[PDB]
Amino acid sequence: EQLANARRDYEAEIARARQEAAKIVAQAQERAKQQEAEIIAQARREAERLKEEAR
Amino acid sequence: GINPTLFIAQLINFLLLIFILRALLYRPVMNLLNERTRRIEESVRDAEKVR
Repeated sequence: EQLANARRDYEAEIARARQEAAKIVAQAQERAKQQEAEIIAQARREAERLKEEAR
Repeated sequence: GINPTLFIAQLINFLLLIFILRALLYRPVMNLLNERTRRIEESVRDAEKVR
């Protein structure tokens, strides 16, 4: 049974690796949108700060 | 003195009885050999599974 399970574990590792790769891309896209929005929000405050300094 | 007919008669029955036991001995030898082969295969398969 261990020998049969070893083949199943080998297939499971490939399946888990593919799932993690898809999750990594999904996590990256979600993180990038939040990271870009957070940086834009800070820069928007700087834009108002730059405008206030200019005025 | 001992009559050889009596000695041969007992030996003949013993030889036939030993012949029957020889078939029984062959079967136990095969069963012991099969157990060794199964145990050896289990150890070999166990190493491959871990790797």
